[PDB]
Amino acid sequence: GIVEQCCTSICSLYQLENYCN
Amino acid sequence: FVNQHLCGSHLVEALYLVCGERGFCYTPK
Repeated sequence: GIVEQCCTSICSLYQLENYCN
Repeated sequence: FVNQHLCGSHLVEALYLVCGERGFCYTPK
């Protein structure tokens, strides 16, 4: 989930934008 | 700001800046 993708590894725009409504 | 480790409030702030008026979901586990 996000923590894995963006906290414990380096985040990206691609991935963050998936969580937008 | 997005291309780094983003945790806690720093993550939530990145989500807010990227998503703008869309909003988002932050779901830790």
